[PDB]
Amino acid sequence: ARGPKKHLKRLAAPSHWMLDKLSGTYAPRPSAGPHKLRESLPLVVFLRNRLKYALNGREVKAIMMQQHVQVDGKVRTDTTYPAGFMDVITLEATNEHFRLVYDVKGKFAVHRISAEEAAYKLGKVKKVQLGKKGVPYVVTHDGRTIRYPDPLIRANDTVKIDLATGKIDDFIKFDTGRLVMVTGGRNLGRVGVIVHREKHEGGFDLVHIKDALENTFVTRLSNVFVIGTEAGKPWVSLPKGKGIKLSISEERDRRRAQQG
Amino acid sequence: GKGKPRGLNSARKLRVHRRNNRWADQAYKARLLGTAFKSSPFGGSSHAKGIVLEKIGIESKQPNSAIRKCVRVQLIKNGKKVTAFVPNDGCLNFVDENDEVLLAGFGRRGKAKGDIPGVRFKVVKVSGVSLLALWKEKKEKPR
Amino acid sequence: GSLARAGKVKSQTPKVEKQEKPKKPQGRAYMRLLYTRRFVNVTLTNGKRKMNPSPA
Amino acid sequence: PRAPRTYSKTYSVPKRPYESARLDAELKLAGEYGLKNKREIYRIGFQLSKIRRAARDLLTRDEKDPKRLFEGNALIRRLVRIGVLSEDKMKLDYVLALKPEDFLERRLQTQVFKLGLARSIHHARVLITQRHIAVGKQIVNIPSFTVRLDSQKHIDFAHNSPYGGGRAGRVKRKNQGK
Amino acid sequence: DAVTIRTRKVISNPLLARRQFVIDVLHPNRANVSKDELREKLAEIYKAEKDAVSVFGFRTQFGGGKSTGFGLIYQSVADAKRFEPAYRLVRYGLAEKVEKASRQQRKQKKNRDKKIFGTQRRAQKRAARRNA
RNA sequence: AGGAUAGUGGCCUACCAUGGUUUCAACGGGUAACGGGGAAUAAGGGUUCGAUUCCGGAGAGGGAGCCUGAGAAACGGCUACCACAUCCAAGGAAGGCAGCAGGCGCGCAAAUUACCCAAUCCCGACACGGGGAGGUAGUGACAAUAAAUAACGAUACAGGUUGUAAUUGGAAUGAGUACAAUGUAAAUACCUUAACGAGGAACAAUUGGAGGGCAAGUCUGGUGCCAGCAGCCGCGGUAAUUCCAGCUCCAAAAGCGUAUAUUAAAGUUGUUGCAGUUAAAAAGCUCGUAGUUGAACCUUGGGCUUGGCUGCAGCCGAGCCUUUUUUAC
RNA sequence: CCCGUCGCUACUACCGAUUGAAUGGCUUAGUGAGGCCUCCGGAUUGGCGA
Ligand SMILES: [Mg+2]
Ligand SMILES: [Mg+2]
Ligand SMILES: [Mg+2]
Ligand SMILES: [Mg+2]
Ligand SMILES: [Mg+2]
Ligand SMILES: [Mg+2]
Ligand SMILES: [Mg+2]
Ligand SMILES: [Mg+2]
Ligand SMILES: [Mg+2]
Ligand SMILES: [Mg+2]
Ligand SMILES: [Mg+2]
Ligand SMILES: [Mg+2]
Ligand SMILES: [Mg+2]
Ligand SMILES: [Mg+2]
Ligand SMILES: [Mg+2]
Ligand SMILES: [Mg+2]
Ligand SMILES: [Mg+2]
Ligand SMILES: [Mg+2]
Ligand SMILES: [Mg+2]
Ligand SMILES: [Mg+2]
Ligand SMILES: [Mg+2]
Ligand SMILES: [Mg+2]
Ligand SMILES: [Mg+2]
Ligand SMILES: [Mg+2]
Ligand SMILES: [Mg+2]
Ligand SMILES: [Mg+2]
Ligand SMILES: [Mg+2]
Ligand SMILES: [Mg+2]
Ligand SMILES: [Mg+2]
Ligand SMILES: [Mg+2]
Ligand SMILES: [Mg+2]
Ligand SMILES: [Mg+2]
Ligand SMILES: [Mg+2]
Ligand SMILES: [Mg+2]
Ligand SMILES: [Mg+2]
Ligand SMILES: [Mg+2]
Repeated sequence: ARGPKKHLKRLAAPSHWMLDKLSGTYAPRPSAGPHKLRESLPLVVFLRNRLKYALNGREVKAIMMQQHVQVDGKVRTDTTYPAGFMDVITLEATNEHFRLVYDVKGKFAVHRISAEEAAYKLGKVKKVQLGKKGVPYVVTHDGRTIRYPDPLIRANDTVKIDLATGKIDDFIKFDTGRLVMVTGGRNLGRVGVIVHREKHEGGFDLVHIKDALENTFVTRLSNVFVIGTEAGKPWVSLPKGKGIKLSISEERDRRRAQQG
Repeated sequence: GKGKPRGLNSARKLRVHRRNNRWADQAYKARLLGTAFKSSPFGGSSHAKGIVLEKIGIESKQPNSAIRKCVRVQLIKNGKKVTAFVPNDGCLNFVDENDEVLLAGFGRRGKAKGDIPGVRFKVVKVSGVSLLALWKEKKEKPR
Repeated sequence: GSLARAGKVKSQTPKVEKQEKPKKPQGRAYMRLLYTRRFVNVTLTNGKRKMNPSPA
Repeated sequence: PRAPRTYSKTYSVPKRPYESARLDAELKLAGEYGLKNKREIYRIGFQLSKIRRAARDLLTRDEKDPKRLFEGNALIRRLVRIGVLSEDKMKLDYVLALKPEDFLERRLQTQVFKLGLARSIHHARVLITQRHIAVGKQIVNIPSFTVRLDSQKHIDFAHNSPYGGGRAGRVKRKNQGK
Repeated sequence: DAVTIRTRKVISNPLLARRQFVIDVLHPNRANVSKDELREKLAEIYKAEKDAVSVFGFRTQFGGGKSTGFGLIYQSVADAKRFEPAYRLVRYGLAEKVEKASRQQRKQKKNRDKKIFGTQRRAQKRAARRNA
């Protein structure tokens, strides 16, 4: 109606932000950016609701206006900047590096990483095509455009971005046996290897994935993210739980043993 | 075979037959025809205010013998004239000509109650004061 | 019908004041009072139990 | 506006208002437990009716059903934890056999009277309401507080109460100070 | 009477140049402990300047004898004055309550000023010329 | 085929064909109709509701046309007409609360012309400004939660070692009031807490009833087919268990009653699941299109090996050997 | 026990001359504001243009 919306009602916010109902009428509307609104995590949510460094939105803005927060090695001062999957957030004042990777419960884990691993990131190739003057380029899942990619790189592949020069270190071809994290649907956050890709021309290709505990699930290729060349060899540190889904009874047993 | 279709593909016939036959149910018919909206003196409301035109005594029906003391009230919302019973011993003395009275039904939902013939409403308040409060001398009529 | 007799009986009923009596207990105390009065000191007349025996 | 806040009723009235058998059973049960009104009995019947409904729903499922095992064990565990269900009756078939007196046994008022801290159940209620009784190191003045098994041994007079080592109350201080 | 202060969920936050924590106060035989006295006690306990200590959001448990709130300790008074809310600095005496007209008056003045194009001096000089 | 549009398209134009929908309900009419997530009631199946905290749509008195702009056919933008309506020195000029508060009117029916950007978020050139968005308090028995109005002894009696009925005590407490601290942007309230604060503890619980349905009087006075009660059946004509009252009792209780709608009860709408000889209801009788519905029949048995799960059996899965087109579900 | 004219009282709906009356939507025809596009025009205003 006459133009873009600028507000986000609290109840209409993505559920994986884990916002409380009664704290207010509105929720942080993520800005336009590398990641989609529904699949992002604004820095205000990360710094106040997750890390609890800031006590309120005034404080998260005070933190970010002092140039502390970096996303993918670049300073961001937008409190609603849409950080997303595989993004690296650096707070060198506290000497902390985080990567936004889904945990098996469907949420963005607070996943601390070493400084050496915080120097790169992975990106799922969305499309490969030719730019002006016949220069090929790759579009990753976070909207990055890398020119002159390896001519072997195709869609659904994973590239390793140097994240300081923006170049491609090396890549992983999408194929059977590759380590995968699921980035959408009800299997979001699970980690396994590709068992069989079932093609459907004009429809949605389906990928069969086997967990490390030999559990098999099916998910859309659009929800499939290659993160490693084989089982047990991920190119990034996995969050606690290793993307292994436990039943609610198993979780209850594990909590009973963990707590006594 | 019980006189109704049983085939797996006869849902249209069953639905239409039920739809035709619910019109024989007066509650459904009155709800969809909107008779309260069109015909009811209150227009579907629970209560209605009006002005007292005259105080009238109505002879009760047999085998009872008494004078039920009612009033003729002209409703403000639509100008219709109705007869409203004034409950309790001596509350007619609380009702004067050209008073504003709030009316309500007898609880029989449009029918006359008891031996009172042709009367379907009762006085709840007069001059903005509850008739029960006036009867029990809890409050006084503003005059 | 004639309206002259409205309020006849109530008007001519001889006024009697309510006798002043101690307040009855409220709430849990009242539930306790009924409980004892009906299940502790039972006053049944050999199977004839009446809540409000008129004086006779 | 802000999201709505949930609320719900905690009781349900009988369908037939006047029934001597139910009225007598209710009055006997209220007299036994020093209850204020019939609504405190309706509340127990309501929550037992929905405990039974949940157990019945799980009991229609096959044994070894993941949902029956998970929610049945949780419901049994909760009832054993609050002492309503005995430790040797953890079968989800004895849950259906539970009765409102099992729940009224576990009220704070009943436990206060049964621990000897009060002369009668009605003394128990006024002791609780008058902030004399503490569970653990926390004062509880709600008579319907359902006492847990781990809380059973920690019911005692408040440390700052006249009956539990505190100073003398208003009346005594006014009497001995004159 | 033997006020005991416990701090839990302590987080060092150099982003806002402060340490932040939840405060548990055990105050038997005491209604509660005032914020000024808690700030003094916290200053003694952690050897920080009193003006760098901020406490707020206290509530007494049911039955008394204990209160819980939140506390901040800054590395310096300048940092506290830089990151603290104005109303808290006014609470602690580190700032003066700003004096402004009521919200109705400020809005009414804004709408009156919306009717003048150019300087007020020009507008009133022209109005004076018109009325003289 | 073109024009126009950001672009497809009878969207529009020219020419040419005569097509397109419909008893499987088109078209028209009604809606006291914005749709959905949902709500009420609910053995199951259902019936009823959804203006209204979220999502989509639409509108800004009724129409219509535009400017600017990425974005509007915008109305706290403009232009014109219609209807209302304001100031005027009579020449002219300015309007749009279905934003917040407030008023009138309408009615059975609904609150303050309060405080603030402290929180939630949004906007801007922006760490700083603004936001009746939003938050806070006020009114508020819409609904919902918890929960006081008393507790315990001794005498005296009655009573079968203890349940009370009375006149005698000393304890306990919050309703309320208040230093103070907390709360808060500042307050209010809550939570804590000095001092005060209970015998008729007047710090006094109400709303409906006592013929049946339906729990609780055949007590006393009044009236006398009157007055009145009574959802229904009925009560009242001189000992009224029913009216008006006193006493007593009953039910729910900080709530209780009344009116209206709706749901269950209703197997009195029946698919589950009604009835049709006589209670309402088999067309006077045949034909007949749509609809509904339609006999049986096409790889069965046998053999071997093996995996899993329940306590030798049983239950599922397999794999070989035996001649080995469209749907619906 | 009971039916129907007829008579009294009250209420509800119906027909009915009055080419009855009032209110709202849609529409033929006629008249037609205003914007937009287009066509010339060319107050004045820069060096042919606006
Ligand atoms: Mg809008
Ligand atoms: Mg495609
Ligand atoms: Mg069939
Ligand atoms: Mg075309
Ligand atoms: Mg064409
Ligand atoms: Mg139709
Ligand atoms: Mg409508
Ligand atoms: Mg509803
Ligand atoms: Mg709706
Ligand atoms: Mg609706
Ligand atoms: Mg709606
Ligand atoms: Mg809603
Ligand atoms: Mg909306
Ligand atoms: Mg609009
Ligand atoms: Mg408006
Ligand atoms: Mg208009
Ligand atoms: Mg607007
Ligand atoms: Mg407009
Ligand atoms: Mg407006
Ligand atoms: Mg308004
Ligand atoms: Mg309105
Ligand atoms: Mg009182
Ligand atoms: Mg009565
Ligand atoms: Mg009875
Ligand atoms: Mg008598
Ligand atoms: Mg008599
Ligand atoms: Mg009586
Ligand atoms: Mg009534
Ligand atoms: Mg029904
Ligand atoms: Mg029948
Ligand atoms: Mg017959
Ligand atoms: Mg017949
Ligand atoms: Mg026949
Ligand atoms: Mg035939
Ligand atoms: Mg067939
Ligand atoms: Mg067949």
